[PDB]
Amino acid sequence: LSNVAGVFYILVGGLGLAMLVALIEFCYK
Amino acid sequence: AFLTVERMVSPIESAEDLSKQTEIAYGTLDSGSTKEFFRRSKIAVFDKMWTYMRSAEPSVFVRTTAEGVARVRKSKGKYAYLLESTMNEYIEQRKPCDTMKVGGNLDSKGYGIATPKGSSLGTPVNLAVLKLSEQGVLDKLKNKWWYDKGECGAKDSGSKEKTSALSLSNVAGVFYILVGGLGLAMLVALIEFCYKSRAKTSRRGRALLAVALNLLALLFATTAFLTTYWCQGTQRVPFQLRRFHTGIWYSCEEGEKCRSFIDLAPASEKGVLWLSVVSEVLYILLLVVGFSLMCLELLHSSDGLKLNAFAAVFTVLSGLLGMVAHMMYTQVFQVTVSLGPEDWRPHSWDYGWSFCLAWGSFTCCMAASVTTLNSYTK
Amino acid sequence: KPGVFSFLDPLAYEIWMCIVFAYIGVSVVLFLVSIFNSLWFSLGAFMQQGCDISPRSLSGRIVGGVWWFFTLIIISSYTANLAAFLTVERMVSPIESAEDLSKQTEIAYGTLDSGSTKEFFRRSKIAVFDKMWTYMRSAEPSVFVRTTAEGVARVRKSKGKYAYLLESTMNEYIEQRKPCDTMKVGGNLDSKGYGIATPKGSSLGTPVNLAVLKLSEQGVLDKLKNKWWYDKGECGAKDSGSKEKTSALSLSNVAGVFYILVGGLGLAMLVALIEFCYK
Amino acid sequence: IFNSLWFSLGAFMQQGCDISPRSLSGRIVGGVWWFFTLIIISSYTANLAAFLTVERMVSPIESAEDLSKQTEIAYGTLDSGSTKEFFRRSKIAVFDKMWTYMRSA
Amino acid sequence: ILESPYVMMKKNHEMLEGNERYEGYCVDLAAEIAKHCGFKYKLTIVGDGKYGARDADTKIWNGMVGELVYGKADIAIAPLTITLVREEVIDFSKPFMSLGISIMIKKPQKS
Ligand SMILES: C[C@H]1CC[C@]2(OC1)O[C@H]1[C@H](O)[C@@H]3[C@H]4CC[C@@H]5C[C@H](O[C@H]6O[C@@H](CO)[C@H](O[C@H]7O[C@@H](CO)[C@H](O)[C@@H](O[C@H]8OC[C@H](O)[C@@H](O)[C@@H]8O)[C@@H]7O[C@H]7O[C@@H](CO)[C@H](O)[C@@H](O[C@H]8O[C@@H](CO)[C@H](O)[C@@H](O)[C@@H]8O)[C@@H]7O)[C@@H](O)[C@@H]6O)[C@@H](O)C[C@@]5(C)[C@@H]4CC[C@@]3(C)[C@@H]1[C@@H]2C
Ligand SMILES: O=c1[nH]c2cc(C(F)(F)F)c(N3CCOCC3)cc2n(CP(=O)(O)O)c1=O
Ligand SMILES: O=c1[nH]c2cc(C(F)(F)F)c(N3CCOCC3)cc2n(CP(=O)(O)O)c1=O
Ligand SMILES: O=c1[nH]c2cc(C(F)(F)F)c(N3CCOCC3)cc2n(CP(=O)(O)O)c1=O
Repeated sequence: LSNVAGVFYILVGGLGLAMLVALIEFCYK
Repeated sequence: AFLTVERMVSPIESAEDLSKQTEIAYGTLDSGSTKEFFRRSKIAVFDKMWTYMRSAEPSVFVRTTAEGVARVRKSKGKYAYLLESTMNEYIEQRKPCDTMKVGGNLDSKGYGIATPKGSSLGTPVNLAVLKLSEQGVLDKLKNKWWYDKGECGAKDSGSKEKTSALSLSNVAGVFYILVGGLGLAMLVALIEFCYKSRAKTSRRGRALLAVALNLLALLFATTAFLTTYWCQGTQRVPFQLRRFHTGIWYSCEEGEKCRSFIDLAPASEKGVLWLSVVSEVLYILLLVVGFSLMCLELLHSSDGLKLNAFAAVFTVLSGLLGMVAHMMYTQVFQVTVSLGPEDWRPHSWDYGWSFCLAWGSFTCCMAASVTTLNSYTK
Repeated sequence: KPGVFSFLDPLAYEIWMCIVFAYIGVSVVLFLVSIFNSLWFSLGAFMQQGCDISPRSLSGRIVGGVWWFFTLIIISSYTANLAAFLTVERMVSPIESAEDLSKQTEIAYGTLDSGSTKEFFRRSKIAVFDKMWTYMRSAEPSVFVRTTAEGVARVRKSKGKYAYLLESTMNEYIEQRKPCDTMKVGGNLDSKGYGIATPKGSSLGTPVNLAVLKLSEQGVLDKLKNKWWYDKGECGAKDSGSKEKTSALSLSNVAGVFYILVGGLGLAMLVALIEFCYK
Repeated sequence: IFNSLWFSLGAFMQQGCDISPRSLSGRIVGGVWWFFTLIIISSYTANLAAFLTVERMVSPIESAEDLSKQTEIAYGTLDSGSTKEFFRRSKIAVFDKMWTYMRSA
Repeated sequence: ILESPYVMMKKNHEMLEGNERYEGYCVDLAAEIAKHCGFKYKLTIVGDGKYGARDADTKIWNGMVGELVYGKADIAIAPLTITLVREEVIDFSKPFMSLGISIMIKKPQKS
């Protein structure tokens, strides 16, 4: 499961990086 | 990797394999010429087998022949046994027939008719052996007393298919979720034929349920915050029996006793555990932030959905850090088993009972979310 | 030589039928959304090629999802079983016992044209050995060879579809001799023994008979059997058993899918021309 | 002829195409070649899996007992010298089998 | 010696008498030697249950060999392994059944 676990941090880290994008584009509108 | 190694493994045939492998044990009777044969033999294969069997702990030497029959049957193939081939024919014929004879003979021995020395009968009896062996009447009686007396087949030994392909039964556990998904869907179609047919309590009563599911999501969060016992930790030595009932943090052992044993080795795994506590607390704190903004909706039930849109952010960010936290502990709990948990390893290794519960806390965080964005449509 | 039926190895023949049986059971459900159309929309959910009818969020979304989930399992499992056949490659022998020779008729079998072995089948009363002798007396062309080395070459030249019956200790030794393209299968058909003979009434006869029971007891005979069959054997068995490290794909394996490729085309050309007359 | 050349690339391996010959003979033509191409590629995967595994399954030999075990890689000494004399003289069964091979080489 | 399938007891051995009470592979062989050599026969089970080993202390053969050497028995039709030290006191015939040590393992399971 540690083999998959290295893809979890790019899974969750891609989500939290996207939440920065959605909130600023609410201010770019 | 499964089907190859499954087909890479050959069944052993010769006894040179037993000098080559060590996983399947093998023995003889505890007294007899067969045990004496390996004790006497100078061939290096037979000598190595005797070197193994004199060093075999626990003892491969059985006391009766039927004990050697059952010890093969009970060990499930990882114990072999060495016996006389004609008897090995007959016991393979006797039910349950779960044993079998493999390979050729290790040596040559012969049963022969004996007379007292100097008897007059000795010479025509010796001629009678060369008469009956010539005519195959002995082999006819061998067909009689091993195969007309044999319970499992006479030719049915050759009915076991050798190296055939993947079974249909391998694909049968997915049939019940195939057909079961169909019959569950037929319930959905017939009731939605009546939901098209029977037709502020819509957006409010579903939003209050989203608050109500978060309340259960809080309680199962506190439930696995102290697990009653995470695993039935079994070290049942036939020493004596051991039953650890270790929670999520306190490692209780059980007559009744309980200890902490929190924060084991190693240090890199400790920083994972220090990070594990962070994802536990951020799970519960962002619930409380989600409770407070929904209590503003209760003041709005006495902005609005704009703060409920902000409340739906942190409740998802709660449960995802719980999905971190559920993977922080069990990977570590898998890591601690890889350490050999110092004296408290489980052999009934099985997650218990609040970890299935705090699973449902996450889906209550998300079932609250799917209906509070349903009220966001208005 | 592979071919048509041999492409179908990694998935069993019962599984070939049941994958098509449960296939048509799914397509009747999507007909209630919009039996006649969804038979091809079940081919839209067969492996790939995402179909155009989308039962958006009702029960057909579940029916359209599970069979789609079901089929992505198999093609992984078919690939994994295929990699098992393409890597392990245990060439199994067709036959073991002589009862198979009473059961099959494709691989011929014979003895020497004169000897006790031919006499044995001529004399035997066991129905398996009698049927083999019934075959060999009716074997045209004659399976009976004139020399033993003729029986060696006739097995070698017929390429496995001719067997031969000979003495097991000699069958050990010839299998050791190169080209080593023959092998011994199965156990003995009977019990025969080589034994030291003396003239009758000789004084040497008794301690020589005791000498046999001494050397067989000590395994020096078996040590010389290891000497004169395996220290003299040219093809060392496990040294020759571990020799295959070969490579890339055949073409007869793919060729079995060509006949269902072209045969599906010519069957479709019948359908198009008659539907030009159904219009 | 003009459009379906790329819609044959829509049925090449993946990328389900937009023209759907719904339930006529083109559904059969669109299905069989699509069925034909998934064969080639699954077998291409299993062949390459048979390559890289056996390539990594092969260990380089380190002991001379491997030379008594294998026969594909030959091995010899100088035609005269104590080293050739050593295998000629040795009583260890591994070294004796190597000399048995080299005198039969 | 009572060994399956060489010498066995009947289910109705009380309903039978003498040689009829016994059955097995060596029992049918005992009929064939009588058909060959022309004699009446008495199948007797060995008392101690031994195959006829030699003592190392008294150097007295027990078992069937002790019944054969000491005049107690007339002949043996039994699974008796032909060894060197057994021929030193009695006379075997030619072997009717070659055998050797074999490997009994479990059969591959159908699970
Ligand atoms: C509680 C127990 C514990 C142990 C114990 O203490 C208490 O110690 C034991 C000890 O061990 C005792 C044994 C010692 C050894 C004894 C041996 C004896 O037999 C001996 O003598 C013959 C029988 O008396 C045997 O052979 C006879 O039977 C056939 C065996 O196959 C022969 O073939 C036949 O010879 C021929 O006879 C004539 C015809 O041609 C045919 O019928 C036959 O082919 C023989 O029958 C007799 O044959 C006559 C001609 O040979 C003689 O009468 C004599 O043969 C020779 O006998 C010689 C003996 O000295 C003698 O010198 C010589 O002149 C004789 O010609 C023999 O009787 C022969 O094989 C053997 O040697 C046996 O019956 C009894 C015996 C086992 C004893 C029984 C009791 C014990 C076990 C004692 C007892 C358990
Ligand atoms: O002459 C001999 N004949 C034997 C014949 C048989 C049987 F198979 F029943 F016929 C057996 N059995 C097989 C396993 O042990 C229990 C019974 C043992 C025999 N032994 C003992 P050994 O000293 O272990 O060889 C002999 O000596
Ligand atoms: O006593 C006998 N001993 C025998 C020994 C052997 C050998 F194996 F070579 F030792 C052979 N061969 C079998 C292999 O091919 C060459 C000859 C025949 C023998 N025969 C003839 P049979 O009448 O056919 O049995 C005997 O009679
Ligand atoms: O005392 C000895 N010292 C040796 C030293 C060497 C060198 F390596 F060059 F130092 C060599 N070589 C290696 C191969 O052969 C050509 C030169 C041979 C030697 N030999 C001959 P051997 O009989 O084959 O052992 C001796 O006898």
